Amino acid sequence: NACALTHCGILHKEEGRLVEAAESYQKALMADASYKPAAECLAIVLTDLGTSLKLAGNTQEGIQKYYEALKIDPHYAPAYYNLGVVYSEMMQYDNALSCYEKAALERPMYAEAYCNMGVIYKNRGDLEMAITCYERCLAVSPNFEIAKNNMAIALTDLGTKVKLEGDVTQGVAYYKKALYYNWHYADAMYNLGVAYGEMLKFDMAIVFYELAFHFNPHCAEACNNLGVLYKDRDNLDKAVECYQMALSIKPNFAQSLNNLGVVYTVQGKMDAAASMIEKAILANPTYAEAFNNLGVLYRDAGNITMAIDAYEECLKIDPDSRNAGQNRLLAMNYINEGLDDKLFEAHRDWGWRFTRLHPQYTSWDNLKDPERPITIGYISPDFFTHSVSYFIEAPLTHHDYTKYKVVVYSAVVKADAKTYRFRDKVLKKGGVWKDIYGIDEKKIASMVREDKIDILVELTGHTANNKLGTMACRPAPVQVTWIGYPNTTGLPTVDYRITDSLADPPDTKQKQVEELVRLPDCFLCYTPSPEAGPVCPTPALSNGFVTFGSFNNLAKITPKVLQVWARILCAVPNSRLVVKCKPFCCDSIRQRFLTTLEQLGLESKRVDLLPLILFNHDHMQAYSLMDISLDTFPYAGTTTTCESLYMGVPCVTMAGSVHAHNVGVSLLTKVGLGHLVAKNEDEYVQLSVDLASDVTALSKLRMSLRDLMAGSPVCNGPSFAVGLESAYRNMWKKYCK
Amino acid sequence: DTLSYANILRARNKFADALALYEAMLEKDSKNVEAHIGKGICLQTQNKGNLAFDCFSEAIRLDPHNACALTHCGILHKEEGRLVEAAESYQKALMADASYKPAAECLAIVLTDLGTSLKLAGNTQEGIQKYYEALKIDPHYAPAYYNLGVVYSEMMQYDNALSCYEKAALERPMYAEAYCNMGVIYKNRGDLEMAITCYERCLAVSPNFEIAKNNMAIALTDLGTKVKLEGDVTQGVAYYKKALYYNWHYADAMYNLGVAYGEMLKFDMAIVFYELAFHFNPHCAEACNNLGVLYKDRDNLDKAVECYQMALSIKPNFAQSLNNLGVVYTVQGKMDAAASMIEKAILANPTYAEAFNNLGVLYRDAGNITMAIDAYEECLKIDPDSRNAGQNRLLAMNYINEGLDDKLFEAHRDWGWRFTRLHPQYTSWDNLKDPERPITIGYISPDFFTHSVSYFIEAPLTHHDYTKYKVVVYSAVVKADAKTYRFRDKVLKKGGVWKDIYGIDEKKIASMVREDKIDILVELTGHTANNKLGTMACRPAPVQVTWIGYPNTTGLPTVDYRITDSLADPPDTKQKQVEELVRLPDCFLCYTPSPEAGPVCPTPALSNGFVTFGSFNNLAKITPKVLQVWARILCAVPNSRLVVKCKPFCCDSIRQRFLTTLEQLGLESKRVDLLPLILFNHDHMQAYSLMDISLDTFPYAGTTTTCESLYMGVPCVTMAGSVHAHNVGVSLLTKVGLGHLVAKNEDEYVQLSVDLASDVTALSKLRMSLRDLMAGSPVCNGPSFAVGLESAYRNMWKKYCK
Repeated sequence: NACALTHCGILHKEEGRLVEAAESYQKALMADASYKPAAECLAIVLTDLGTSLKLAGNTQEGIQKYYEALKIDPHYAPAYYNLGVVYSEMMQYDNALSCYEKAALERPMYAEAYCNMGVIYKNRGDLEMAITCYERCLAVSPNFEIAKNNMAIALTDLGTKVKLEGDVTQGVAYYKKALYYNWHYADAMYNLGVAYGEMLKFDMAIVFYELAFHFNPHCAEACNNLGVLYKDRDNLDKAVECYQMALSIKPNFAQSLNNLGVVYTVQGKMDAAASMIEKAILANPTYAEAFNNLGVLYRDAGNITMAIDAYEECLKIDPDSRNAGQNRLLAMNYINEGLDDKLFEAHRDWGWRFTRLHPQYTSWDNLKDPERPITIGYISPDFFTHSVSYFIEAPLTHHDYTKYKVVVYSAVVKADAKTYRFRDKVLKKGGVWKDIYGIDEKKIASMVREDKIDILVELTGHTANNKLGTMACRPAPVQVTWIGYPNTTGLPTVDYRITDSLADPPDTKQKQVEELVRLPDCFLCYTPSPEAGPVCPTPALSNGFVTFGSFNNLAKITPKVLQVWARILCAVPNSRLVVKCKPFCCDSIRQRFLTTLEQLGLESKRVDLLPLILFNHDHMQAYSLMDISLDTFPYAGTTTTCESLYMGVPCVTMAGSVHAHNVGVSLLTKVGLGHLVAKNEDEYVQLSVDLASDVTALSKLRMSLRDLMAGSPVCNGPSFAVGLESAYRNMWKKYCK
Repeated sequence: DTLSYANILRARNKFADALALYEAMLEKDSKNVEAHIGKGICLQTQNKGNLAFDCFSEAIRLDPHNACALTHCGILHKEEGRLVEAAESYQKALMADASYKPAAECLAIVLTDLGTSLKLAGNTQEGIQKYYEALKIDPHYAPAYYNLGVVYSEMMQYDNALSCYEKAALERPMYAEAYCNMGVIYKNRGDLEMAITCYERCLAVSPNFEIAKNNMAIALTDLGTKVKLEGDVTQGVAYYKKALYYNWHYADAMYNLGVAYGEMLKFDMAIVFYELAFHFNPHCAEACNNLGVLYKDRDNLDKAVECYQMALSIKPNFAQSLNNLGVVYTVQGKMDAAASMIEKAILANPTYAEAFNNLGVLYRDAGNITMAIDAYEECLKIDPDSRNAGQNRLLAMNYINEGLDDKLFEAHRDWGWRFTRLHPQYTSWDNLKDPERPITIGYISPDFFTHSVSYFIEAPLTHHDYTKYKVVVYSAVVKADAKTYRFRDKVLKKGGVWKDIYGIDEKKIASMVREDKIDILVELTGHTANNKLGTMACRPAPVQVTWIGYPNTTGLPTVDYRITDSLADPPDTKQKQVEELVRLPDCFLCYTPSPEAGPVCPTPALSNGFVTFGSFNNLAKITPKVLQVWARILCAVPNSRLVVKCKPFCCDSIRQRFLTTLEQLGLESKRVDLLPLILFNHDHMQAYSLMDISLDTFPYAGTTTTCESLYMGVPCVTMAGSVHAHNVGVSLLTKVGLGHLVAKNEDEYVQLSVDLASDVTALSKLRMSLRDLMAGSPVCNGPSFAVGLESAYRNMWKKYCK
C-alpha cells in the first residue's frame, strides 16, 4: 500500500524520525515508483538529513545525502539551495552560484537564492550584477530585511566607486537610493556628507554629518569633518568641541590632531597647540601640513631656527608645498643678515620654480602712451587694522584720481569699520573697490587683465594669504612691490621695486633679483592715527628711573638682541624693560623668556613682560609706560617705530647691511633724529646710556617729537604723493622705450 | 612721593609690595586714610576678604567721607551677599560724591538686583520704579532695560517690552538675550520675518546660544509652510533645509520635507524623510499615515498595514488612517475588518466623504445593496460632485431596480446632463462622410484581461474584416497578465493598431483619439470601475456606441447608439433610454469559449443520487428577493443540494449571515455548500462538475456565468422581465435554441425547475449534447456574427452620413 507507506513516512517525519521516514518513502517508491508524494517526502527527509549533517559537521555525508535527494527529485529546490550553501562553505563559489541558479530555476519564490548569490558576487567585486540580484530578490519579496541592508551597502560601495571616477552626481544618487533601502545607515550619510562638502554645499554637509554621527557613534571621521566645516564658518568653539569628540573616540586620528592644533594656534594657546602638533607628527610622518603648522607655531614662538628646520622637513616631504616654502623664506628674513648669498639664492630658486609651474602672459593691450591716464591697482590682504594699513592709508587719500585711477584688491578675511572707511575714501575719489577673498589666483589674473590696469602694486609679499601667484601671471604691464616685505620677492616676473636711497644705499651689497627704484625722499609715509591721545609726561619724572621697552614681536627679538638688552640693563643701574607682545599670554613663554634673560645675569624682577592687550587707545597710551624704545635687529620695526615716535618715546635703532635692517635708519634720519641712529653695538650702547643720563633732555625730546614729526615730511602726504607719482611716471616712460 | 609710588606700584601688578608699603605707612603714618585704603584694596585683590573688611572699616572710621572707601565697603558687602548693607554704603558714598562713576554703575547693579527681588515677591510696580531710578542714575545700564522688557512682557505689555529691549540693544549691542526675547515676541505676533531677523542678529553675536537656534528653526519651519502654501514649493524646501541646519533633529522639519518631496513625486526621498521624522518624534502619527500611503501606492500592502497600525496606535481616532487601512483591507479581502474600520472612521469623522464611498463599495461587494445605496446617497449629500460615488450608486441600483417606473432613467439623464454641463465638446469633423472607404473603429476599455468583458469582446477581435474596419484599441488596463500579452500578440499579428492609454488623462486622450481619426468610438465598460466616460464627455468621435459595458442606459446624451438585440430589448420595450437601441439579428453577444474549458464529465446527480443546483454568480446579484424563490425551489424538490460560489464568502461573517437567512426562510444549511472564489481558471471551470442546474439571478441576470453554464452543458433557468439586464438570459437561451427553458414568471420558473429536476437521465443527455448544440448555434457562429455586426456598422455609418 503506497498510500499507507507514504502516510507512515510523513508521520515519522513529523515525529522527527527522519531515517524511518526516508525508509518508508523508499519502500513506497519501490512499491510504486510513480507515487509522486512518496518521492517528495523522501526528498524532504533526505534534505533534513543533509541539513542536520551539515550543521553536525558531517559535510561529506551532507553532500552525499543532498546529491541522493537531487537524484531522487530534481525539482526539489531546497536540495539545490542546500547544495549551493554547502559548496559556498566548501569555497566552491562557482559551484555554489550554479546551485543557486538551479534552485531559482526550480523554486520561483526562493528569493533567498538571489540574496545569497548577490552576497557571494559582491564578495568578488562585481557590484552591478549583484545589485541586480538584490533587485530581483526585493521584486519577489519587498520586506526581506537582510536583502535591503545588502542592497544599501552595495549601492553605497557603487556610489563611492563612481564618485571616485568623477561622476559625483551618480554617486549622490546611489547614496540616496541606499538611504531609501536603509535610512539608518551611517556610511551612506557620511559619504553623502563628504560628497556635498566637495560640491561646496556646506549646509547639508553639516546636517548629514551630524545625522551620520547620531546613528553611528563611532565615526570619528564625521566628527572631524564637521569640526572643519564649523572652523571654516569661524565658529571656533564648535570646531573645538567637534575635534575634542573626534579625539575622544580615536585618540590617534592624526588629521584631527593637526586640525585641533591649528584651532588652538588661532586662539593663541601655544603650549597645547605644540603638544597636539607633536602628537600628530608622532602619529604621521608623511603629514606635511603638520610640519608646516609646527613651523608657524615655532616662528611666532620665536624658536626661529627650529621653524626653518621644520619647514625643511616639510619640503622634504612635499617639495611643492607653497606655504612651507613661503613661511620658510619669511622666517629666514628674521636672522639672515647681509653676509652670504644664501637667502638671495633661495629666493631666486623658489621664484624660478614658481615661474616654472605657473606660466605668465606675454602681451598687453595697454596703449603705450606715456602721458595718458594711468591705472594703478593696489593689491593686498591687509586693508584692515594691520601694520601695513598704517602706511598705505597715505596714498589712498593723497593721490590724484584724475590721471592715476586707483583700484583696490582687498582680500581681507574680516572687514571692520576701518575697512569701510578705507573703501569710502577710495571710492569718494573715484576708486573701484573689488573684494577678492576666496577668488582663485588665475581668475584674479583674468579680472585684473579685463580691468586693464597699468601699474600693479603688490603690498604683502611672502606674508600670510599673499597673492604672489597672481603677480606671477604678469597680468599688468608693470608690477612693483612696496611695503609688505623688506626683501626681494624672488619672482623674476616683477618689473621693478620701490625703495629709498637710505634703506638701499646706492652701494648696498645685498644682491637682489629686482632692480631697486629709489624714491627721492623717504619711502615710508606714516599716517598718524587719530586715537593716539595725549603725550604722557616722562615716567622718569614720576617714577625716578628709566624704563626701556620694545613693542615688537618675538620673531624679531633674536638672541643677539637679548644679549644687547642685557648689556644695556646691566650697564645702566636702576633701569627696567617692558616688552609687550601677543605670545606673552602664555605663561610657559613668559617663564622661558625670563629664564633666558636670567642666564644672561639680569634679574627677572626688573623685566615687566606684558601681553597684547587688545585696546587701541590703551596700546597707544602704553608708550607712556616706557622712556626709550630700543629697535630690534636684523629685522627692524616699521609701524612700531612710528608708534614710538608719535607717542614721544624716542626709539634707538641700529644700522646694518640689508634693507630690513636699515629701514629704521632711513626713518630716524628722515624724521631728523639721525643722531639717535647707532652704527654698531658699541655706539648703540653709548647712545642708549647718553639718552638715559639726561631725563630733562628726554622730556624736551618727547614734548618736541609730536610737533617735529607732524611738521616733518614723513607726514607730508602731498609731497610724498608727488614723489610717488613722479616715480610711477618715470617707470612708465622707461617702459615705453 | 610715598602715596604716588604706592599707587603706581599697585597699578604695576605689584600688589604684595604695595601692601607692604601700605602696612609700613599705617604703622609710621598712624592715621593715614589713604594707606588704609591701599592696604584694603591690595588685600581684597589678594582674596583677603577678612583683612579687606578690616582695612575698609578702619578707613571708614578714620575717613567716613571719601567716596572710594564707601565704594569698597559696598562692593565687599555685595561679594559677602550683604546687598542691603552694600546699598546703604552706596547711598552714603553718593551723598559724599555724586561724580564718582564706579559707585554709579555698581549702584545701578545693586538696585536692579533689588528690583528683581521685589518683582519675584510680586511687587511689580516697586520693581519697575526701582529700575527707573537705576536708569535715572545710569541710563546706559542695559540690564535694567532688559529687566523692564521682561516684566512688561510677562505683564502682556508687548509694545513696552519691545521699547525696553530696543533701549537695551542701543545701550548694549552685544546683548544676545535681548535679541532672542524680541524675536520670540515677534513670533508671538505672527510676524516671522522680523523675528527671523532678530534671531539672525542673536546668532551673529553668539552662534552657540542654542535657544536662539531652536527658536530660529521653529520660525523657519513656519515660514517654509507659509511660502509653500503660497505656491513656491522650492523656496519652501529651501527654508525647511535651512531650518534643519539649525536643529538637525527637528522632527517637524523632516516631516514637512517629506510632504514637500511627496508633492514633487520624489517618493524615495519622501520615504526617507518621513521615516526620519517618525524616528525623532515617535508621536508624529501623520508621518506614519503618509508613509503608509506611499508604501500602499507601491503595492507593498503588508508594510502599509504595519504603518497604519502604528498611526492608530498613536491616534486611534485618526480618521485618515482608519479610512486608508479600511481600503487596504478591502484589497486584501478582509471584508469584515474593513467594514469595522470604515465604520469607525465615520464615527470619528462624519464628513469624510471618501469613507462613505468606500463603505458603499464594501457593502455592495457584501451584497447589502440597500445599505450600500444609502451610503452612496449620504456621500452625495456630503460631496455632490463625487464622480465615483455617483458611478457606484447607479451601478448598485441596477442590482435591485425592477422595471416599475422611470426614476432610474431620470437619474441617469440628470447625471449625464451634469457631465455635459461640466465638460465641453466639439461640433465639426473632417472625416469624409462616405459609406465605402474603410471605417475606423475604436474599442476603448480597461477590461482586456481575465474579466467578463474579455470573454465577449474576444470574438469580434478575432473576426473583424481588417481591410474595411481598421481596429484601434484604447486599453485602460491597469495590471496586465499572460492573457493580456496574448491578446496583444493577437491584435498586433493581424494588423491591429494597439494604443496603450492607461494612467494619463481624459481630455488629452480625447484629443489624441481625434487626431487618430477614429470613426466610431465604442465603450465596453459602462459605469463600472476605471471607466473612461470622461473621454466621451468631450464627444471626441462623431459616433458613440456602448456595447455591453453597461446593461442599462448610460444616460449620456453624447452616446448615439447602444448595441442590443430584439429579444433582450423587445421592439415594444417600454423602458425609455437616451440612446438609440440597435438590435442585431442574432444575440448581440458572441461568446468566445476559453481554450482551457476542457471536456465535460458525467452528470453529478447520476452518481450521488440527488440533484445539485448551483450558482457561481457573485453575491451582488443574489438580492434578498431571489433567496425566497430559491428556498421555494429547494423545498419543492426532494433531496436537493445548493452550491453557491461567491468571493465575499471567504469571510465567515457573510457566510453565517447567508446561512441564517436561509434557515429562517425554511431551509437546512446542511443542503447548502458555500464555496469561496477559487484560485486558477482551470479549477473554477472544473467546479461546474459540482452543480447540475444553474439558477439565474434577477433582476440582474448572469452573462458570463450563463454562457459558461451552457458551454459546460449545465442548463440555466432564467425568467424574462421588463429590463435588459433581466432579459439577457432570455436572449441567450432563445438564440442557443433552449427557449423552452425561459420562464415568464416565478411560478413558471418553479414549474420548469421541478420539471428539469424530475428527469435525471434526459437532463444528462441534454447536458452532453449542449456543448455541440451551442457551438453550432449563432452564439458561437463567429463568421455569421461578424457578418451581421459588419452590416450593423454599415447601417449606422450610412445613417450618420445622411
